[PDB]
Amino acid sequence: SDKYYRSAYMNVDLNAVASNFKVFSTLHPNKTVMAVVKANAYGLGSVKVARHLMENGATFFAVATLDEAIELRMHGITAKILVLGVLPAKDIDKAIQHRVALTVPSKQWLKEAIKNISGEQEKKLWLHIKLDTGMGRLGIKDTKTYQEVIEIIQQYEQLVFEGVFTHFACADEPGDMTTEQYQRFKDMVNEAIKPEYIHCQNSAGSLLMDCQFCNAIRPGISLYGYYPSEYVQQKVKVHLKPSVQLIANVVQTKTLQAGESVSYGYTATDPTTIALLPIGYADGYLRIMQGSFVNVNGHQCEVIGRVCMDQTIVKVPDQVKAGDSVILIDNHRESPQSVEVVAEKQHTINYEVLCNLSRRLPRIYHDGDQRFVTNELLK
Amino acid sequence: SDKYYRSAYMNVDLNAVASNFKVFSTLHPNKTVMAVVKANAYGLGSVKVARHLMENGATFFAVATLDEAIELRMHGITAKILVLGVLPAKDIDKAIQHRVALTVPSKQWLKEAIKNISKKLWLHIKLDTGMGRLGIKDTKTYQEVIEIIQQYEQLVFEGVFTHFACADEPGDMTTEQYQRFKDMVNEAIKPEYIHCQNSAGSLLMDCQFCNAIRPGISLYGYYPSEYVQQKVKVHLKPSVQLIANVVQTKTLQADPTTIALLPIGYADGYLRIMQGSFVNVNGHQCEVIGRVCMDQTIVKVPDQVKAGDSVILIDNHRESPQSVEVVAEKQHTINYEVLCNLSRRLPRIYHDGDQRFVTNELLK
Ligand code: NA
Ligand code: NA
Repeated sequence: SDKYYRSAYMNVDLNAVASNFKVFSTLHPNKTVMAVVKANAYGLGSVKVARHLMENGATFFAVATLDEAIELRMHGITAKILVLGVLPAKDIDKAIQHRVALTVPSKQWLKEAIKNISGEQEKKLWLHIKLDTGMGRLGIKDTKTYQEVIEIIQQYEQLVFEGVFTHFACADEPGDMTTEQYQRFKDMVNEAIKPEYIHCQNSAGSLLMDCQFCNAIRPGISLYGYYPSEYVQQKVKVHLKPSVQLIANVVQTKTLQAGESVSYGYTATDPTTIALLPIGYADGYLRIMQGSFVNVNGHQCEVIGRVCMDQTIVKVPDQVKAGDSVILIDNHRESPQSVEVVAEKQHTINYEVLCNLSRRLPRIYHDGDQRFVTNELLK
Repeated sequence: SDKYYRSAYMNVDLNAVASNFKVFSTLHPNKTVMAVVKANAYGLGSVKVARHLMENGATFFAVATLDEAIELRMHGITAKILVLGVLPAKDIDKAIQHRVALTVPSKQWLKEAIKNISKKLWLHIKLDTGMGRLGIKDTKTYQEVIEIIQQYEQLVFEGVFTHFACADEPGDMTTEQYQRFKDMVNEAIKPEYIHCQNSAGSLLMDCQFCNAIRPGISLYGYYPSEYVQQKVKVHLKPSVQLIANVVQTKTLQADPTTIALLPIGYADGYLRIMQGSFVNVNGHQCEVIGRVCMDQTIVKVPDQVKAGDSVILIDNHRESPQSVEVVAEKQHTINYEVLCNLSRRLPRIYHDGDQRFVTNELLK
C-alpha cells in the first residue's frame, strides 16, 4: 500500500467489481468468464482488480498486450491469461516462458511466430484463433485458411489449439449484424474440430444474448459497472454497480468581491468564493471539462476559468473550505457527475473517460472495511 | 533498460531537450534555469529528463506535487526541487525529510504549516501581482509572512515568485505585473531566488530583476503559442515522436482500398477524436478511418503498405502535418495536453546519441 501526498485520487470499489462479475457468472452459469482487464482494467488497475477477481473465482483474464500479461504474472496472477492483440513475432519465447496464451490473427503471423521459436522455451504455446465474421478488421475470414492454421498447429506438439473467438462490431446497438456474425462464426467453427474455449461475446453481447454455442464470455467495461451504450442500458434490466469515483480535496479558497477577477486561462458580479482543486488535465480531467459541474459537500458547483495542467478552479458557496472533498466523477449512473455525463461533456464514450485517468492519480481500493493504495510515481 | 512487447512507443530525444535547455541558459546567461519537469516532464518521463539535465548544468527543478518531487529523490536526483502546487500542512514534514522547497500561497497556510513541524524548510513565497492566480496580494501581508520566517531558524525564505497570466499573448499586462512584482519585492529583504518567467516570459522578455527562470513546455521543444513562435528568433527542437508499426493489412472492396491496423489506441492517449487525421506511413499521408479503438487504430493506405512498416503518428517537427500542434488542433486543445494524454502503456525510448534506453512502466 503506497503513500500519496496530494489529495486527488480515484476511489475503486472492488466489491462493486466482484458484484458485476457475479452478475455475469449468474447470467452465464455454464460458461467460463474471461475477465477483460486490458488497458490496466480500464484505468482502475489490472493487478489489484485481477487479484481480487481471482479471490472471487475468476480463472481466466484477457489483456491487450503481452506487457499487460507479464505484469499480471510478475505480481502473482496465475490464472490463464489471453493476449487479444498481435504479438511481434520476435517475442514468442516470452509468451511461452510466462504461460501466456496468444491470438492468432492470420496464417502469416503463425508462420512467422514459429520461425522465432528458438528451443529455449519448451512449455506449450497456447493459441486462440481470431476469426473475422463482420466488420472485418483482424482475424481469419475464410474457413479454408482457418483449417490450414489448425492443421499447422497440429504438426507441432508444442502448439495447442486452445480457443477460437470472434468480436462483434455493433452489439451495443440495434441491428442484424451481430446475429449475422454469430451464424458466420458457427459456420466457420463447425467446419473443424472444436477447441476448449469458444468465445464471441463482449459486455453488450453477454448482457443481450445467451449464445449457447460460445462457451466463454469476455465482459469488459460492465465488470467495472458501466453499460457499454444507452441502448443496452435501457434494453436489459440487469443492475451494474459503477466502481469509480474521482475525487479532489480543496486546497485553498479565495473570495472575489464584485469587480474582482481571477485569470486561469472570470469576473464576479456578486460576492463569490472560489475553491482551488489540486487536479488538472495532466491527471486526465481534460480542458474541455470547463463549464461542467462538480459535487462539493453535496452541492453542484461550476468549474470556472480554464482547467490547468495541475489545478482546477470552482465557484463554490462561502462555507466551503480547504479540506472539503469534491466529487468530480461519482459512482452512480443517475448523477450529474456520472461517467456518462462526463463523457458527454468530453464528447466521447465512458471507456475513454476512464482511460484518460493518468498515472499521477493514485488508485485507492475499497473492499468492505479494507483500504489500499497504489501510487505509480512512488512504485 | 526495460523490455517492451508491442510495436508502439515514444521516441524521446534527450539531445533535443539538452539543446533547448542550453538555449534558455544562453538567453539568460547569469540566471538559474529552474527546469519545469512537472507532470512527468510533460509526458517525457521526469526521472530520465531530470537525470539527463543534471548532466548538463541543471541545479534546480520545479514540479507540481510533492509526490513528483519525492519520485525524483528516490531516483538519485540531488538538485534543488520546488513544489509549485499548494501542499496542505499534513504532509509538510515529508517535504522537510526529503529536502523539497515549498510554495507559500498565504499567511494562513504558513501559520498552519508551522504545526506539522515536529532539517531546513525551504520556502518560496508566491505573490498575486494582478491577475488573481492565488497568492499574496499585499506588501503588508508579504512583509508579515517574512517576519514570521525570521522567527524560526528552521524556516528559510529562499525565494519569491509570481506567475504571469498572459505572456503567450500581446499586451501590457505582463509588463504591468512585472512592475507590481518589483514594487513588492523591493519593499523587503530580497531572497536568493527571484523568478517570474515561464517558457513564454523567458522567450519574450529579459526581466533582469528576476534571477531565475522557469521554462517548461519549451524545454521539450514546443512554443507555448503560435504568437510566441511568430515573434521570437530562438529555434526549438521538438523532442517527441509517437510511433507504431502496422500489425496487419486488409484490402476492402466497394473506392476499393487497403487498410492498415495499428496496435495503438485511446488507452495510449491517441484519442477517439483523432479519427479523420493523417499519419505518415513511409512518407505517405494516410487517413485514420473508422472509430479509433481502445487498443487499435485503422488507417487508409496505399496497397504497397505492409505488416511491419513504421507509422509516424506525432512527428518531431513543427511544420509537419503530424506535429504536436496539428494534433492539438484536431483534438481541439493545446499542445500541452496532447503530451500529457500519452499513457503509461507507451514505452518511452530515450535517445542520447545512439545510446538507447527504455522505460516500460508496466514491467517497471
Ligand atoms: Na499441437
Ligand atoms: Na528563518
